[PDB]
Amino acid sequence: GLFQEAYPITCASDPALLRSARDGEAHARETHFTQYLIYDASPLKGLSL
Amino acid sequence: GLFQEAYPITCASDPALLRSARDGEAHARETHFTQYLIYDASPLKGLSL
Amino acid sequence: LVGAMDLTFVLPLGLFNPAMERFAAHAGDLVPAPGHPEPRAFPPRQLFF
Amino acid sequence: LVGAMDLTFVLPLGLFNPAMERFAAHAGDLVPAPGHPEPRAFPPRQLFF
Repeated sequence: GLFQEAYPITCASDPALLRSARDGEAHARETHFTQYLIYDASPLKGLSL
Repeated sequence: GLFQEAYPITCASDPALLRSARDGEAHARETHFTQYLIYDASPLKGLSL
Repeated sequence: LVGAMDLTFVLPLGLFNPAMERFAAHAGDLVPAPGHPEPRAFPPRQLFF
Repeated sequence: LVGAMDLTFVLPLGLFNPAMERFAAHAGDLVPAPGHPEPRAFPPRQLFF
């Protein structure tokens, strides 16, 4: 309510994209033919749960 | 009984996935054309036998 | 000294790849069985998280 | 103090992967000899462990 902001999470359009974006974004398949992916950018990134 | 649960083990539809299933869930082929793997999820994870 | 951090989250759903990012990053990858349409070529409606 | 524990297990047979997940991770892999039918695109009837 202060920044009037929000954050994404780890989400994508395919399970194929969800698999290779696992262990982090060192090799994140961020985009593909029509598909896409969002790596989590958040105060909650880097944590477990 | 108290949780009403069961556990999946390291299993896969073909041996061709089960060879990739060694050394953990780092790089195992979770699926293929129609062929599919289930990695372990158990109290037995981390253990040898 | 325990409490709540409330964070709203944003997920774009069913949007579409822009005109630049429609590549594959390698030739042979995310390929179907040879009698199959490769469903990654149409606009996605699914979402995974 | 040397005790006991039981676990219950779930294993799938004969199921079919959903259409978004029928992909392969790479194109050139799990290929037979060049005159052979590619039986990997068939309904799986086995499970190994």
